[PDB]
Amino acid sequence: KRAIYPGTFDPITNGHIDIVTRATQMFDHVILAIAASPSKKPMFTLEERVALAQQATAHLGNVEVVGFSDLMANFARNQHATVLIRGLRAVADFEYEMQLAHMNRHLMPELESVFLMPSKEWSFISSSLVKEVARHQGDVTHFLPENVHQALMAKLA
Amino acid sequence: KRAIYPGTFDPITNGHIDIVTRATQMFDHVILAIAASPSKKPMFTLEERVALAQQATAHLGNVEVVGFSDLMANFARNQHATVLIRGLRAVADFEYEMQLAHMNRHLMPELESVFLMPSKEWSFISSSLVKEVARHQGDVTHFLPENVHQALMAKLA
Amino acid sequence: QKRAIYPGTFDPITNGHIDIVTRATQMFDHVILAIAASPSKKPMFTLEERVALAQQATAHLGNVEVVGFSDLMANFARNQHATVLIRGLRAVADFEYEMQLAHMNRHLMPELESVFLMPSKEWSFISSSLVKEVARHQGDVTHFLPENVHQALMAKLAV
Amino acid sequence: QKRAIYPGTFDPITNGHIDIVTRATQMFDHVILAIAASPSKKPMFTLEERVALAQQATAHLGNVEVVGFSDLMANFARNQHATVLIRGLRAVADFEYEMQLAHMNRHLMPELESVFLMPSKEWSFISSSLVKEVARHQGDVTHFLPENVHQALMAKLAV
Amino acid sequence: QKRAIYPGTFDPITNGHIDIVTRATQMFDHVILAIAASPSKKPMFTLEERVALAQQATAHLGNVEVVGFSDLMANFARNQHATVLIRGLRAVADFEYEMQLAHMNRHLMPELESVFLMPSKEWSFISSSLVKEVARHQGDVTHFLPENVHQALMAKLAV
Amino acid sequence: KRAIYPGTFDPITNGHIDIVTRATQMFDHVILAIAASPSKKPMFTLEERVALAQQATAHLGNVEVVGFSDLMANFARNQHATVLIRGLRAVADFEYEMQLAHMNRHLMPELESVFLMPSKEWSFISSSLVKEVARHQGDVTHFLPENVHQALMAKLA
Ligand SMILES: COc1ccccc1[C@H](N)CNc1cc(C)nc2nc(N[C@H](CC#N)c3cccc(Cl)c3)nn12
Ligand SMILES: COc1ccccc1[C@H](N)CNc1cc(C)nc2nc(N[C@H](CC#N)c3cccc(Cl)c3)nn12
Ligand SMILES: COc1ccccc1[C@H](N)CNc1cc(C)nc2nc(N[C@H](CC#N)c3cccc(Cl)c3)nn12
Ligand SMILES: COc1ccccc1[C@H](N)CNc1cc(C)nc2nc(N[C@H](CC#N)c3cccc(Cl)c3)nn12
Ligand SMILES: COc1ccccc1[C@H](N)CNc1cc(C)nc2nc(N[C@H](CC#N)c3cccc(Cl)c3)nn12
Ligand SMILES: COc1ccccc1[C@H](N)CNc1cc(C)nc2nc(N[C@H](CC#N)c3cccc(Cl)c3)nn12
Repeated sequence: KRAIYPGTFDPITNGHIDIVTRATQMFDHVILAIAASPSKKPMFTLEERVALAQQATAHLGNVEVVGFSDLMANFARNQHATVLIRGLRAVADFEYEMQLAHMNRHLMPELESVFLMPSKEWSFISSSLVKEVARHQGDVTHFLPENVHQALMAKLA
Repeated sequence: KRAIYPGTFDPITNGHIDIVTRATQMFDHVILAIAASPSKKPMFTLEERVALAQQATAHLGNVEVVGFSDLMANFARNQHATVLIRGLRAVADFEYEMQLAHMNRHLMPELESVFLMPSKEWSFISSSLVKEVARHQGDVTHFLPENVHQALMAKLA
Repeated sequence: QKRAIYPGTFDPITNGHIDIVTRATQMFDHVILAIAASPSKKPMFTLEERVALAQQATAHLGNVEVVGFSDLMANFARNQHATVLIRGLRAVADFEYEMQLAHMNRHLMPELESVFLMPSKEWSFISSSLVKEVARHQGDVTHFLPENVHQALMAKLAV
Repeated sequence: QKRAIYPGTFDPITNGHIDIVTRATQMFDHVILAIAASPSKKPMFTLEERVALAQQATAHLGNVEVVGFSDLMANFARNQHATVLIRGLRAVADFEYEMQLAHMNRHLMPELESVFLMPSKEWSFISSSLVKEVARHQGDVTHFLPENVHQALMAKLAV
Repeated sequence: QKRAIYPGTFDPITNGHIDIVTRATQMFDHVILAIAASPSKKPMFTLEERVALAQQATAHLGNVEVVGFSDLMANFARNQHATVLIRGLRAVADFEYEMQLAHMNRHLMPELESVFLMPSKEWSFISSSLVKEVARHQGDVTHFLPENVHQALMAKLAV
Repeated sequence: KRAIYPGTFDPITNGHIDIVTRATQMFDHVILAIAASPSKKPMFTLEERVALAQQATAHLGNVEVVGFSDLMANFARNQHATVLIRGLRAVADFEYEMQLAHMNRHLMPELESVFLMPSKEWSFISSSLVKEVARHQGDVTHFLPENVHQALMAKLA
């Protein structure tokens, strides 16, 4: 059983690590798929986000980190994944995820959308909040893998 | 009885067609009003959106398609419309629509805001989602009138 | 020509309901304020009391008729030759319930249109249930009710 | 190898539940459709009826077993050697309740994963409660139920 | 000088309530933890038990007094010379109910301010109702309760 | 007891006045803190927003208006404020405020986040809605202090 976990991951946080870790305990192979996501004008390049997520997930033996610009339902099919994973935190995410799941079902009905809820520890954070706290000299070491915190400090310096 | 259904309609989808069709069964005359909406930086010009909505609603004999840049409550008064129609899909739309309706009531208390819910078929789509799926080579023929799908493919080509 | 029903429990009818039915009278030639005879939740006021209160409170509106009903609200609309069913929307909890109700009514009677109206900001944070509970705890609810309803609620709570 | 439980009241099982359990069968080797013996709210159908209806309605799915349970759903998953607990998500009210349920199940059994599936748009606005109430008010609910459930609900309401 | 009331059913008081009342003690000179004598929903614990549990659980906080009340919470605040009414906010369902409650309390007592506090993430997914139901189904709830409450809940469920 | 009420206040509305007025009745000293907030690309400069909020709150003897670009939890500590006030209107605000409060608690656990609900009169407005209504020649005199309405008309002229 193969699952894909697609997202912008700009940068990957402990909330994303929590989700991908739970996914590795349920599936034989997990593809952590990083979208180029130019409409979000990311802080980190796609190559930087892939290297960061690779170093942050290296302790999980069945995780493969890749980048993509394709329609996520096509990319799942190309990874031979029958499950597409998304984390669920808040009501805003839930409404967006319902639209995304129904569209993905229309495009690839054999691809199952599965939702996981992160630890309470990460239920009130996002990459966007973390970046803004760090932009204002707020400490975010608790929310990010060590290598990601280093890269975020380096990018803002 | 005259109603106006104002929106960006960038582009008009089957969800909007569903709403305007239900409106034609309740009112003698429906004005489908397309806002120039420059703050949304639309994909299609106002002239293109009016021509698209005109061709998509031509089978409804009591629909008139017009463009506007005015305050929507003034534009309703100018069309001699006593009803302003808006579609309701999700919680996010509902909160926004509550603010819009209360402001419109403050500006024109004799203008009644009326809400319609689209078919379940269109309850998980928006113009923005459709455009992004199409931008990533995803098929959206099911969500749009034929002429609109043609124009969207032509614009992205 | 255009006929609409406005169904509910109205236990009792509040100024929020009056606001909704008044706006409906400006849009439709005839409005039937439809009172649920037997909701699953036992009402404080009997059907006869709820109908009498709603009639007195809407007597100034010439195109409203108050009628009791025990059937499917979609069947009641059809029997009343009403092609529009009106519901008021106040909050997110109302919205989710109204979405289920509207999609079900559409499956039952696809020719019946559900329309939603929003009440004044004045009545957007009240319900019949909140008003009854405040009055039971001896709180001032005069502002939220028609005069006759305020009289009936005081009399009911006194005994 | 991978085992999942899908717990609920299923009073009665609807096409929304069938949709969820069918999708779960495509992801897991074995799925236990787990029926709550004694919910706090008295069910319309007894446990024996709910189990018989769910069995007949899932008989075409080879890797589903229908089982009644009265314990903590997290304890039931562990006793069934299931490391995944499935729940369907339809609306915002479901989401808030499911968040409380999932965080509690994680405190009780941290090795048990809660997974969420979304049903077809066709079943996203129904519930067993809405379907029962529509049928009690003599409304057509055939579209929302497996054939055997539609037969059982008609028979129950007739008497 | 500044006095606040923190009203609720507290059936029983949880670590979520302790979190809220502790934060209130840091902001106000005197905090009255106000326990509802007769809620519409019958409590598991009697008023005497809920007051005794809340007193023992807040005994380390020097500026808290636990008091039972049966009146309008806005009237209770005024009689206690409290110009602030505290409520905890966890989720969207709490938010909608609290909005209705705050606007009503403002109509009843405009000089009374409603303030909202958010509990720790640790207690953001629990309620007294969830905790009681988990304990009734023999689940471990020790982490969510003060020691004395955990003792009282075990004793109540044993008989 | 000292409280801070931080925000963009672009411009300050009657909803914000309502909140700061309620805060003055609970605390000995209230600091109304205006964030430079460049990510929101404000309509008014920080200096203009401070002068507007100063004139609009001059009748409240225990209000001090200041500007800031710092992390709001640090700025609260620097004002010797132990309470950070935020207004709550809708579900969208509530979810955002929950994330903000939990992050502020992580950064400054001794700083208490307190929420106030505005009058029903202001529960359906925002600075953004008011500006857009005014941009479309809609009258917004009811929603703003007199001096703010003058400055908004002057800026759009
Ligand atoms: C409910 O979703 C909405 C609602 C309103 C507007 C836009 C959206 C979506 N963000 C639109 N994008 C969709 C929709 C669907 C169904 N399939 C999609 N495939 C992609 N692929 C891109 C690849 C790149 N670069 C992408 C971008 C960001 C994140 C991801 Cl995980 C993937 N985007 N995409
Ligand atoms: C709840 O609404 C919010 C909340 C926060 C920020 C902004 C808004 C609104 N989008 C602000 N715009 C408002 C508010 C009101 C009351 N009347 C308005 N009349 C118009 N007319 C323009 C005409 C053009 N071009 C327009 C633009 C897009 C769509 C439409 Cl239908 C109309 N805009 N407009
Ligand atoms: C979204 O609604 C839910 C969700 C979950 C459970 C139950 C419900 C509904 N209250 C179930 N009842 C429905 C659904 C539908 C589609 N049509 C209905 N027609 C009636 N008619 C009765 C007549 C009487 N006495 C009634 C009862 C109370 C209020 C009214 Cl306005 C009308 N009830 N009814
Ligand atoms: C978020 O949930 C809330 C929120 C507020 C109050 C009550 C609840 C829950 N309904 C309380 N019950 C919980 C919570 C947890 C964590 N584990 C549970 N295991 C069970 N097992 C029973 C077995 C029986 N008969 C049951 C009852 C009804 C439905 C099901 Cl699927 C299972 N109940 N139960
Ligand atoms: C938004 O609230 C709703 C919405 C719908 C229905 C009912 C309610 C409320 N529970 C109705 N009750 C209200 C409203 C108001 C404004 N003031 C009130 N004062 C009280 N006092 C009693 C005293 C006793 N025993 C009480 C009961 C339970 C909990 C508490 Cl904290 C206090 N109740 N009460
Ligand atoms: C839930 O919050 C989210 C969620 C997603 C993305 C972004 C955010 C926040 N807007 C991120 N900003 C945060 C978070 C935190 C915890 N502390 C912060 N301190 C500041 N200071 C700036 C100073 C300036 N100029 C500011 C900007 C606008 C308004 C204010 Cl009141 C303050 N910003 N800031």
